Formats: sequence, structure tokens, C-alpha cells
Amino acid sequence: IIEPSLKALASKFNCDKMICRKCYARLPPRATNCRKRKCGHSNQLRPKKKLK
Amino acid sequence: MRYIHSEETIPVPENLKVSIKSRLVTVEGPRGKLQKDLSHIAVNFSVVKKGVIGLEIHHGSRKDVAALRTVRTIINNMIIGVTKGFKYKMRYVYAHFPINVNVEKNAETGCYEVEIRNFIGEKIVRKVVMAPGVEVEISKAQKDELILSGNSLEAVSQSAADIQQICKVRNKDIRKFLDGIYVSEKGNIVE
Amino acid sequence: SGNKAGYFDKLKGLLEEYPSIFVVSVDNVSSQQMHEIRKALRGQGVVLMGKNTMVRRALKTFMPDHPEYERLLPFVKGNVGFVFTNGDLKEVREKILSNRIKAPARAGAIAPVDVWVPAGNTGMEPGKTSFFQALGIPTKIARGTIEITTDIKLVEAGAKVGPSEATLLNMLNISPFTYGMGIAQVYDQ
Amino acid sequence: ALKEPPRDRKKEKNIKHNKSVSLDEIIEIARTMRFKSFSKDLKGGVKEILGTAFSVGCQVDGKSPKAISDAIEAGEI
RNA sequence: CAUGGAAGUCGGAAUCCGCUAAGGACUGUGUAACAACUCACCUGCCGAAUGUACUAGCCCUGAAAAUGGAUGGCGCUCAAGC
Ligand SMILES: [Zn+2]
Repeated sequence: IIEPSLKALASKFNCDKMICRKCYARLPPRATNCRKRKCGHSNQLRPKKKLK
Repeated sequence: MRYIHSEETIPVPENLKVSIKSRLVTVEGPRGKLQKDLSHIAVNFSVVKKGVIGLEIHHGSRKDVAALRTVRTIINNMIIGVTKGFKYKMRYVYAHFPINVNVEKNAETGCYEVEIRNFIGEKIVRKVVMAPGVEVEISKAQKDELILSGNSLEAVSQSAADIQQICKVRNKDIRKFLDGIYVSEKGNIVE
Repeated sequence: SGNKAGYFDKLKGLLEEYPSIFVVSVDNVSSQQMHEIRKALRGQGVVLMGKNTMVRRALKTFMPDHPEYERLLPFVKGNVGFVFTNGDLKEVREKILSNRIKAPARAGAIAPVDVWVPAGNTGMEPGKTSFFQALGIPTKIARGTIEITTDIKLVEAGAKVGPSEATLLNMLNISPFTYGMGIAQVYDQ
Repeated sequence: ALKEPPRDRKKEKNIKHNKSVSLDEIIEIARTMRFKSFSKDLKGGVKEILGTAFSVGCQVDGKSPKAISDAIEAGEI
């Protein structure tokens, strides 16, 4: 098992992210535009699917 | 639209000395000395008062003015580092396989080296060498901590990111396998 | 800004009718505390504080109604209130000083003075001993009551109180904070 | 307590809004027990508070509990 | 009203008033049920701008074919481009 606080710390780096709908890039949680250039800085973002 | 005058100021405490020549900054204080080169930016440095440094840009564009604030905070970081230092902390997160590390001493030069063994039960021994001026220690306050300290934020932070990026899980669901080493706290040596 | 208009006429009307004005410097005091002193002083005097009146009292200085208003302009800095009353100076000197609450710590609150737990018997249920072991305090359970054999320093003066100790301070009814009304200099007294 | 007849058991499962009561000094008489617990400048404020307190009952007939309290035309005591 | 228990926060149906500058019969967390906690709202510091929705100029994404290759060539960046 993993201590609850440590699991929260690790989740920050690989669980709480936004995903662009055009190039599947990882984005910060509060982002509004993709940073990559090949998708044209699109603003069609969705949250990263949770584990359940 | 070009802005005529944009100015910023940096205070300097009465403990250290600073000298600027040909856009080459040298900062020296109680805890050591650092140098940075800013020859790629057109800035005019000046001494506003007895303990205030001024810098400004004339007839700059919107893109050019943006770099003015970037320069100000970088030099302030240099002043803090030479009088207060930096300190990073890291933690180990594992489910089944314990993670063993060995911070061996100086290898006939100033660099420190960290050895990581038994990551998710693999037979690789993986080695990373820190930048000069950075010292790595095993914490005794409590279990599973790495403490990194030094004078310059750029060297301390980049070396810390090197350790985190080397422990990666491949061909697995990363929402389930949270194994790895992560950074958890940033601060100064003093206070 | 309907309530904004009601402040302008209220301030000018009340200042002229009462010849005596007393200033109070209240800061970081619980809202409920103002309720009881308002109820205690409900019969005589009304207390009312709001945002700083940068030009609202200065307008009262322009006309010659009170040449002494312009003398009181620089005294306002921030979070300072005014009291309108007709009573004597001596009776209102300590009237608003009542009901100083014993504010508990807020998980990191700076203790101005060193806090110590005198030797004694807590008397509570011995199921809470896990809280004591967090600080590593030597405790012996006697008659179902946790007893501190030797005094143990909680936190040094001027140092941040530990989150476990700050919670532990609540059930011990000891805290470094006591919140009360602050009295500022009024009319060059 | 001023409710329509008895609150018989097994009848409160459905809607129980049939609690209409008259609006008179009977409610005002019950206000004297509280005696304006929080200021209210004696029973004058308490009467307005107690009068509008039973907002569910909607006072009596056409009159509403809010209108009676809003209209400052009744005697203090 | 509901009820082994539901105190804003299982659920069903209404949304008033005191005191104020402000705190909702409440947007969440949370208790067997209270609590604790969050939000909303107001106050202290600062010093001049700020928010949302639309129009069209240059630039970018959309833009994948077979011998080696063509603004005529070299080359050109406050142009030697518009
Ligand atoms: Zn994208």
C-alpha cells in the first residue's frame, strides 16, 4: 500500500492534467490553449480520464 | 506602438558587492561568487541611488519590453543565492520493491554522484552525476528523503530534474504504477 | 450602489449632532465580539465603521462648520473606527474594553510569549494518548487520566506552533491570543 | 402549537401543509416568552420578528405574515 | 416535513426578519447524528486602469508522389518582402 499523502504527491505529476483533442499533448490543469504548433494552438481541451 | 521608456529597479542589501561591465554581471558575497552573461539583451544599466540598481529600455516594442521583467528577477535570484542559498527535497514512492540509493563522495573531482538500485526490481544500476557546486546528502530527520543544496538556482534545479526524469515506467498504466522519485519542497538553506 | 448613498448622508448627519467623537482601533477581532458591545451600547451611542473616507470628511472641512476637522485629516491610516457618543470621556475610556475573548491558535499562529504546560492531571479519556505520542511527551495514565509528570516545552516564544500542538492547544484551554478593542489617540488627548 | 386539530399518526407521510392558523394577539401573546432575546428594542421589534416568523402559515385569510410585520401600524403592547 | 438516526448539505415542498460594511433557512467537504471545514459576501495593503462579445490586415495550422531543380540564377531580414 501507499501512504495517502505520498499517493497525492505522485498523482500531481501524472494524473491531474488536461489533454488536447487534436494532438494528445499533456497540458497544465489550468491551461486554455495547447502549446504545440502542429495543432494550431487549438482550444479544444478535455480533462485526463481518472482511474476507477 | 513602441513604448518610449520602461524601467525597473533592484535593491541591494549592505552585505555583498556587485559589479557590471560590458553586460557581464558579477555578484560576490559571504557564501561565494557567481557570474552571468547578458550580452544577448539590449539593456542600459545605471546606479539610481546608494543601494538601488536601475535598468531601462528605450523605444522598445511589445515583444522587446517583455524581456525586461525576466532580467530583473534573474539578477535578484543571484543575490538571494549568494546570501541564503537553496535547498530541495525529494521522496521515494514505491509499492513493492524498495528503492536503495548510495550517494558516494567526490570522485577525484568536485562532482557528486548518486547510484539508484532495485527500481521496480530491475537489475540495472543507474548512475547520475550532479553539476559542480551541488552537494547531495541523505537525510536523517526522517525516512526516504534526498536533500540537495547549493548556491545557484539553475544548477540545483536542473540536477534535481535529472534524478526525477531517470526513473520512468514503460509499457504500463502510469495511473496505477506510481513508482518513482519526485520533488516535494523548495526553499533556502537559511530560514 | 444603493447602500453607498446611505453612507454619505449618515456620516454628515451624525458628526454634527454629537460634539464628542471617540476613535477606536479594532483589528482582527471576531464579528460576534462587535455584536455584544453593540448590544451593551445599544441604549447609548452607535458604532459604525466602513471604508476610508478619503474625501468624505475633507468635504466637511471645506465649509467652516468645524475648523478642527481639517486637523484630524492625517490621523486616519487603516482599520480604525469611530464612535459617536454623548457620554463623559472617563466613562467611555474603558466602556468598550470589555469582553476580551481567548482566541485559540490557528495551526501556525505566532505565539508572542513562550507557552508552558504546568504539571497536572488532564483528566480526559485515555483513548487520546496517540495525540500525546505525536510530540513524544512522557505521559502516564493514572485512574484513567493522562498525567504529565514533567513539564515539556511546547514552542519557543516567537516561533510557529506545531500543527499537532495547535490542535492540542484547543482541549487544554490555553492559547497565546487574546482579542480585544484597541484604543487610538483621539483629539490630541 | 397553533395547528389545525390533531397531528394524527401515519398522516405526515404525505404533504402536511394543513397547519393554517389565525393571525391575532394569540401569536403576539406567545412572543412574550422570548422577550426579544436578541435586542429588538423590547417587544416592538420582537413582534415584527415573531409575526413574520410564521411565514409558512401565511397569516390569516387575505392578510400575509410579511405584510403585517412590514406595516408598522400595530400597538407596541 | 420527513426520521433507529439527516442540526443547510438522504429526500419532498416554501425562502422572512434582527444586528451591521458584510455572512445564504447555503456551492461543496464532512459527523450515527452535532461539530470542524469550504464557498459566497465584506474589511485591511497598493496605485490606474479592467471585463465580455464582435469586424478585418500580415503571419501560422488545415497543405500527401514518384531521375536531381528552379520568384530566371546567386542571394536578400529597420529587405534586395508587402
Ligand atoms: Zn494540441
